Amino acid sequence: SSQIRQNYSTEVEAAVNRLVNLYLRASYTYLSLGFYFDRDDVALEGVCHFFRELAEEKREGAERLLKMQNQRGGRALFQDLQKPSQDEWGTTLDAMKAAIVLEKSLNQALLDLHALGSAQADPHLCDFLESHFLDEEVKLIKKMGDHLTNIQRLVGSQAGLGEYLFEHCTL
Amino acid sequence: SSQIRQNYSTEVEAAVNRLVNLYLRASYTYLSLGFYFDRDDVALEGVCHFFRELAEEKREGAERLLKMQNQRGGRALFQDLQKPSQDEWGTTLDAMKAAIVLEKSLNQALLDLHALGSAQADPHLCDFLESHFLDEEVKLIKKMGDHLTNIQRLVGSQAGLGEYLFEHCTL
Amino acid sequence: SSQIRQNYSTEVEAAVNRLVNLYLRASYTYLSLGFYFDRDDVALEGVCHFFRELAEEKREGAERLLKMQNQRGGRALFQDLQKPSQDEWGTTLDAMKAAIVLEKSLNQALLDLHALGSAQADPHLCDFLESHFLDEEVKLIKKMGDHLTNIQRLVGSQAGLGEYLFEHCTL
Amino acid sequence: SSQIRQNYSTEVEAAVNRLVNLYLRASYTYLSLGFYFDRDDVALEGVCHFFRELAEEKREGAERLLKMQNQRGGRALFQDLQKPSQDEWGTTLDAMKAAIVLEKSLNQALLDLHALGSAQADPHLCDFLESHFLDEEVKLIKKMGDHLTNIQRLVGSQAGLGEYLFEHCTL
Repeated sequence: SSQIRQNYSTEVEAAVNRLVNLYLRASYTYLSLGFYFDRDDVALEGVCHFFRELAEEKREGAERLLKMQNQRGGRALFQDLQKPSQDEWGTTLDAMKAAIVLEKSLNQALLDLHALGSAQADPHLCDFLESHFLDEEVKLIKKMGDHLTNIQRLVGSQAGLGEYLFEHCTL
Repeated sequence: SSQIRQNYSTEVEAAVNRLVNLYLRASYTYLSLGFYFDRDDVALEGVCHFFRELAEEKREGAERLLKMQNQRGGRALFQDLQKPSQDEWGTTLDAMKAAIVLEKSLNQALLDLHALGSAQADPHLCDFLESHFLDEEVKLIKKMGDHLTNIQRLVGSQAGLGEYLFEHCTL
Repeated sequence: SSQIRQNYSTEVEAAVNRLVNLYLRASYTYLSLGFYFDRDDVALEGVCHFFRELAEEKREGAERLLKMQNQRGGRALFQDLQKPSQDEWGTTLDAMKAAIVLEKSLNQALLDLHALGSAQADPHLCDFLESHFLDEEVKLIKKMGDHLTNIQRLVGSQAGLGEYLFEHCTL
Repeated sequence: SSQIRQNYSTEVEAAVNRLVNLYLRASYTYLSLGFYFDRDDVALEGVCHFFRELAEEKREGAERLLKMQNQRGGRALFQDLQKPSQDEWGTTLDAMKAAIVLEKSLNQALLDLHALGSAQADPHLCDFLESHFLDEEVKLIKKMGDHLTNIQRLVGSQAGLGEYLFEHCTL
């Protein structure tokens, strides 16, 4: 029961529970990515740190959604967390491509829930996503795109390596 | 006259004036609640403080709306402030039930004005309410619901009292 | 591949991966317990905090095991995380009984892996568990047993309540 | 003579003296590695520092074992220290491969002495090795494996170099 629920549709409540699952699955995927890069035969500790930090950010996003579900009077429901899609993640370029696909999927789930909230005339839900999630995703996807371009630059060629070093070491 | 008004409907202007009245009436109701709990034959000073703080928060909400009305070029109009609905407020449980009814009514008035602003394509009004009022109301109603559950727990039974004390004194 | 693996059996490697699953499932169970107690119709915020802290401790235990798996040259493998066994957790007493069952199961899994490590003459694994997990579990189970006794004391009777308050408020 | 010896086998005493020899031989090997990298025709001062630090760590391990031998009432006996196996150590990759072989040999000698101590029911010896040597060796061998992977990455190819620089300079 709840004595607080007001203007909070059953459709939003259930979509919030699905989005918590998506963010906890993404956290799990980033935990697997992180520990893969800590393998002695892979040994890229900054790439491990990058993904382990993202694991923490996705768990915190799930926790914020769960706090909001209770603030609105909905009821958290948990489902199983699917294991990540790979057991080994390839090169840094493979891993960063998998990470941008994952973030694009989270961003589309946020936009779909925003559209539901707008259809349901739920401005608290719409502002919650705008304030705490939509720009976080735009900023992260921009960073990951910049990283993809620099990984390819570096692995690709002499001119690319040189251009990267000039930026990093002179400018 | 105004030389600043732009995209601000007469419908929103008048609804903002009505909402100022509602928030100043709510402030008045909480002033009455506060002083009732300060009576020597009632004597629950933390309950008096809880409501007197809410009186101040509702007056500040009215003042923010009035500042916004002038920022947009509308004209504040004041109406009489109806006296509160009761002269004596019963138990803490009665008073907290009356407070959650009052907040639900303020929250629905905010949602109604947001819907008007959206219909009028007034995004400054819609963001103003989202930023300064809708989450304040969700947070307060969640707190008041938590309080209702704990008041009933405590007044209700042995097991309830014990469970409350374990949470408060051990955890 | 690994060029570091030494004295680390495939049996231990696989049992470490199963134990990571058990600790991440326990973290998930405590996340569900935590948010249940944050419901407005339950509203025991110290009980929510108690379980949310335990969610964090169990995730950190899984992360320590995963770091160890890579330190030894084994390979992390993740499986799906089963959803928790309940969607609603009852009273504080129900929840604390479920938590002690969960910890007893983690403790027996630690003792089983210690016995495997001893059988495999793997003293690094055995000391790792002794140093970082076995006394943490004994201490937590002792605390949870103390809590069960005090919850029952408090919910049970006049004499019990009084005895608890004397300890908390005079001594 | 000793008036303190208790539960300390002649087999452990003699194996501790052999292990002191092994650790002082390893210190000697790392002193030779260090000064080879300080040659003007080799000139890799960070590699010289890496090995000179390991020379100091292995001498300190021998000193800890000798303190323990006297704490237990055994008698230190020293043997000649064989010169290191090479006079010149090749590339950084050659040297790091020689260092991981050396550490694996020290780790197996520790595991063999732990097994002797366990067979002799000498828990003080077994805990001494667990506490002060077995995890130090696991951690060092993990670091050396990470280093081998990064040396090969860097010397091997364009893509490898680029991937290393992205990790070091962007992440």
